Amino acid sequence: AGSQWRLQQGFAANPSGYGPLTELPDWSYADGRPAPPMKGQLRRKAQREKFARRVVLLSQEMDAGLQAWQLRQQEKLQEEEGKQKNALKSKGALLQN
Amino acid sequence: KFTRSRIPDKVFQPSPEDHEKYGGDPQYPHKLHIVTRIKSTKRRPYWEKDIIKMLGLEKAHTPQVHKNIPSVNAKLKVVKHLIRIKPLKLPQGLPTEEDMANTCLKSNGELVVRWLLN
Amino acid sequence: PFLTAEQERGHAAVRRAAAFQALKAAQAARFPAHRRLEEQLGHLLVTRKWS
Amino acid sequence: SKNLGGKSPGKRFGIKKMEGHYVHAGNILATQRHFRWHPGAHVGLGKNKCLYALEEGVVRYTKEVYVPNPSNSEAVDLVTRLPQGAVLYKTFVHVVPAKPEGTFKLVAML
RNA sequence: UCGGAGUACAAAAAACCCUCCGAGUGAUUUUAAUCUAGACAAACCAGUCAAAAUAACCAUAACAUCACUUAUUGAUCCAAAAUUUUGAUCAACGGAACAAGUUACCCUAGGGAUAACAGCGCAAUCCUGUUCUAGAGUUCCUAUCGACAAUAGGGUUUACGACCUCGAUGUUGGAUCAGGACACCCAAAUGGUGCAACCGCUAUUAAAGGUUCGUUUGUUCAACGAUUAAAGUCCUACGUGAUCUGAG
RNA sequence: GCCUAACGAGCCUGGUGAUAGCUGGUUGUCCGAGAAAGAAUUUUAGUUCAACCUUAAAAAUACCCCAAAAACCCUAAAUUCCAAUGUAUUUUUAAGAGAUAGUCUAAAAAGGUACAGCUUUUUAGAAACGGAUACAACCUUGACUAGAGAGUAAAAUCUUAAUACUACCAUAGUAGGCCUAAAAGCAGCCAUCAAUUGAGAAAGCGUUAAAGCUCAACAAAUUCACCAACAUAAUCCCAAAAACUAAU
RNA sequence: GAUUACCCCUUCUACCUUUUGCAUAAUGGUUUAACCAGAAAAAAUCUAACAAAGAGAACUUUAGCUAGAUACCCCGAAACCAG
Ligand SMILES: Nc1nc2c(ncn2[C@@H]2O[C@H](COP(=O)(O)O)[C@@H](O)[C@H]2O)c(=O)[nH]1
Ligand SMILES: Nc1nc2c(ncn2[C@@H]2O[C@H](COP(=O)(O)O)[C@@H](O)[C@H]2O)c(=O)[nH]1
Ligand SMILES: [Mg+2]
Ligand SMILES: [Mg+2]
Ligand SMILES: [Mg+2]
Ligand SMILES: [Mg+2]
Ligand SMILES: [Mg+2]
Ligand SMILES: [Mg+2]
Ligand SMILES: [Mg+2]
Ligand SMILES: [Mg+2]
Ligand SMILES: [Mg+2]
Ligand SMILES: [Mg+2]
Ligand SMILES: [Mg+2]
Ligand SMILES: [Mg+2]
Ligand SMILES: [Mg+2]
Ligand SMILES: [Mg+2]
Ligand SMILES: [Mg+2]
Ligand SMILES: [Mg+2]
Ligand SMILES: [Mg+2]
Ligand SMILES: [Mg+2]
Ligand SMILES: [Mg+2]
Ligand SMILES: [Mg+2]
Ligand SMILES: [Mg+2]
Ligand SMILES: [Mg+2]
Ligand SMILES: [Mg+2]
Ligand SMILES: [Mg+2]
Ligand SMILES: [Mg+2]
Ligand SMILES: [Mg+2]
Ligand SMILES: [Mg+2]
Ligand SMILES: [Mg+2]
Ligand SMILES: [Mg+2]
Ligand SMILES: [Mg+2]
Ligand SMILES: [Mg+2]
Ligand SMILES: [Mg+2]
Ligand SMILES: [Mg+2]
Ligand SMILES: [Mg+2]
Ligand SMILES: [Mg+2]
Ligand SMILES: [Mg+2]
Ligand SMILES: [Mg+2]
Ligand SMILES: [Mg+2]
Ligand SMILES: [Mg+2]
Ligand SMILES: [Mg+2]
Ligand SMILES: [Mg+2]
Ligand SMILES: [Mg+2]
Ligand SMILES: [Mg+2]
Ligand SMILES: [Mg+2]
Ligand SMILES: [Mg+2]
Ligand SMILES: [Mg+2]
Ligand SMILES: [Mg+2]
Ligand SMILES: [Mg+2]
Ligand SMILES: [Mg+2]
Ligand SMILES: [Mg+2]
Ligand SMILES: [Mg+2]
Ligand SMILES: [Mg+2]
Ligand SMILES: [Mg+2]
Ligand SMILES: [Mg+2]
Ligand SMILES: [Mg+2]
Ligand SMILES: [Mg+2]
Ligand SMILES: [Mg+2]
Ligand SMILES: [Mg+2]
Ligand SMILES: [Mg+2]
Ligand SMILES: [Mg+2]
Repeated sequence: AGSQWRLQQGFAANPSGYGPLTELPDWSYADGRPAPPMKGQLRRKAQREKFARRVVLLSQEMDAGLQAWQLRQQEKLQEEEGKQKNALKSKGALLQN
Repeated sequence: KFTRSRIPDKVFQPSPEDHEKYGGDPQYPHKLHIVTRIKSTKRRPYWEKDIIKMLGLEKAHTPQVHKNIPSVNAKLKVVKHLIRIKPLKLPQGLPTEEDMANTCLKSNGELVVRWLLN
Repeated sequence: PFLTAEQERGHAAVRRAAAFQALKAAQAARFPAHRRLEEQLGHLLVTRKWS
Repeated sequence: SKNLGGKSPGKRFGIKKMEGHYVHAGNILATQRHFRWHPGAHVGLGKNKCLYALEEGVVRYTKEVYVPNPSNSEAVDLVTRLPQGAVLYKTFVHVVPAKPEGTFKLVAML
């Protein structure tokens, strides 16, 4: 078994997980030309590609959301400054002083 | 009567020793969750079943990547007793468009960008 | 969490709206299939013999 | 045996529209047996203590001071027996109108 | 049949041959209209609210009020009035226009969905032990008991439940043959006695073997006669009717 | 009672294929989805609606849902309504049938015996071809096919069987004062001083009353010392056995 | 399941029906052969004709009319009446 040992060493808990024992092709022609790809390997590649695409999409969405929040806060600061900039000069209690 | 459970806030306040115990950065929280359903949803309430279904954890022992935002953290808190949560680590950065088809997710949580080159 | 409740507000909403619109379009594309002359005329081939 | 008549269906005396709900005119906001929620702005009171919106808008719930009708002998007695610093408070349900009263539209140039 | 409070602690709903209050209307005048948005509730039938607009009164209200106000009520059809309305402890209260008792002379279709016997669950009841000593025992709790209380166990009685059987598990008692348990009646080995001896009273250990014959009663029991070393308590479909009896 | 072997009323024929909410049966393969009950009812052995569900079709929001909001004497688990977010589900339209006689487990309750494999409500779960030896409901488990591949899950002998406390001498005012036949530390009531380096007008046995035997007191050494242990059933006990070779 | 090998080894509580639940000691059957049990087109769905009209007569029509295909068992009483 040794799933805990394999997890500690970094390998998959199952010897059939992404190891070279399964990722590599298991046969080829005696002439040296490569064999057609395995259906299981093709499906695993498709799933890994989908997972990577999802990871990239999630990271990009999180970055975009953080940037949008920062931009909103900055625009709030700018409009708060502009409200004071567009005001008038006080004359009520300042002219008698 | 058996109903849902409200988890008190002090449960999710990490101790300073917990960061070193679980290998987390005390300053910067991680960006992405790797969630893997371990236990079954049978003999569990329908709300837990529905949360598992909407989290994409219908199949067991298949990791799924999620965000680290409170909106999904609420559901992960609801079904935290049926899942294993790890941080997604990226030693070689995000996979580029030229490295999408040569990536893999190790059991220890780092998503390698170049997996069995050549 | 990586983001706060105020920071996550509407960070991914266009994607959800687009997904719902795609679901609606997929549902609305439901309609009977085309009937072609080949389908009707291919039944006569059951009596093809050798001259 | 000795106890009879204890069976009677519930009257569904409760709250129908919560805070933030967009209601139209005439919608029953909440029904009650005793005065639990009091009507406020744009909320009328029926003969059976039910509360119905009079204008189309958004339902809100507030805590406000209670000044009873001076002709209400019981409430006036309660008020006059209240101590110096005591002010009554009640939960009032309001409807905040959304649409404007009307619009000025051009019809013809004469 | 209808309503209120608890069950049902905080939106709604929510049952019991569950615990308590009530209703089948009175008093008084303000005698309380038409039409229509939008809503509550709801299987359906029914029940509830209600803005704006209309005719009469202040030219500023009309939701009839009070009795916990919530319940004070009944569908079609059909009968009667003067055409507008009315009529049911139809209270078995979603109501058949008008109908009882008995059957052991009974019949049929089913039910272990549902009782009587047995089994099964529980131990209210019953039976065993120990803990606690106030009291009896002349004095002295524990030689013999031991109230008020505690705790553990067995499944003999009655009851409780209705889980297996109603396309059948045939009943009391007795005859024949008995298997088993020990919570031992005798026989055997002992401890304490308020054990001088004989008789006795308790407790410990032990289940290979025994545990009578008769009058009355169908009797299990019970009373009585004569004896015995003793005439034990129970379980076994209250053992045993494809072995027997039919007294009940 | 008897009326041609069955008479609470003969037999035959016809109505007649009587009628059964009741029982029994209901005949090829494969695939998709798939339901445990709210209201009426001479009704609870049944039907008709609602809620679920199936088959097609239109659409658009559907569950999860942070604030904020939902009563007045006290009140828990938590509910209702809601953005965001994660998913793709939901609502209407047209055809519809089955079901409406339920079990346990966890939780809040009620009745009972704070009894049931008991009965009635509310929330959740289950009804494995693995485990709990056997097993409905308990635990593990998003249920296809072939392989003489692999990794995991729940799960496989449970805790104590315990309670010893030993020498050493105890004299005095005085039989303290009252009651009493007697009350000398001791049926009883009140005082509770004092001699000795050290001993209570005495904390338990004992005498009718005395005597006498101990405790505390000094003198001698002084391992440790507060509570805790509790019978049994009936055909024949019930895997066998094992206290140390490295086990997250 | 296997196996060189019939058993010996390991694993599986007959089948319908009725039930909350049956290996149940709840019902049914010795076996074979032959017979023995879903039937209707109002509204609807699909297909097609023609279409403000459809139908070979009588009707229906604010996209409708005409035609076709999709649907609803068997056995059993005690009884009642007439001759
Ligand atoms: N009183 C009354 N009788 C009615 C009604 N509808 C039908 N009926 C029937 O009409 C008949 C009247 O006869 P009555 O009782 O007057 O002699 C009874 O059979 C009664 O049941 C009604 O609405 N009221
Ligand atoms: N009323 C009802 N009966 C069911 C349901 N599921 C199964 N049954 C009944 O249960 C029996 C079969 O049990 P099961 O095979 O489902 O364990 C059959 O009598 C079947 O009709 C249900 O969801 N509702
Ligand atoms: Mg595969
Ligand atoms: Mg009530
Ligand atoms: Mg009710
Ligand atoms: Mg409603
Ligand atoms: Mg008005
Ligand atoms: Mg009735
Ligand atoms: Mg009725
Ligand atoms: Mg009713
Ligand atoms: Mg007689
Ligand atoms: Mg019969
Ligand atoms: Mg039943
Ligand atoms: Mg009996
Ligand atoms: Mg019997
Ligand atoms: Mg019985
Ligand atoms: Mg039996
Ligand atoms: Mg009982
Ligand atoms: Mg017991
Ligand atoms: Mg005495
Ligand atoms: Mg017995
Ligand atoms: Mg039964
Ligand atoms: Mg029952
Ligand atoms: Mg029977
Ligand atoms: Mg039989
Ligand atoms: Mg014997
Ligand atoms: Mg003995
Ligand atoms: Mg003896
Ligand atoms: Mg014997
Ligand atoms: Mg008995
Ligand atoms: Mg017998
Ligand atoms: Mg026999
Ligand atoms: Mg007999
Ligand atoms: Mg015989
Ligand atoms: Mg006789
Ligand atoms: Mg005859
Ligand atoms: Mg018939
Ligand atoms: Mg019936
Ligand atoms: Mg299927
Ligand atoms: Mg129906
Ligand atoms: Mg909230
Ligand atoms: Mg929402
Ligand atoms: Mg029924
Ligand atoms: Mg039960
Ligand atoms: Mg349930
Ligand atoms: Mg099921
Ligand atoms: Mg098994
Ligand atoms: Mg599964
Ligand atoms: Mg001295
Ligand atoms: Mg001494
Ligand atoms: Mg004994
Ligand atoms: Mg079984
Ligand atoms: Mg059934
Ligand atoms: Mg049964
Ligand atoms: Mg049986
Ligand atoms: Mg059975
Ligand atoms: Mg039967
Ligand atoms: Mg059988
Ligand atoms: Mg059968
Ligand atoms: Mg048979
Ligand atoms: Mg037709
Ligand atoms: Mg007749």
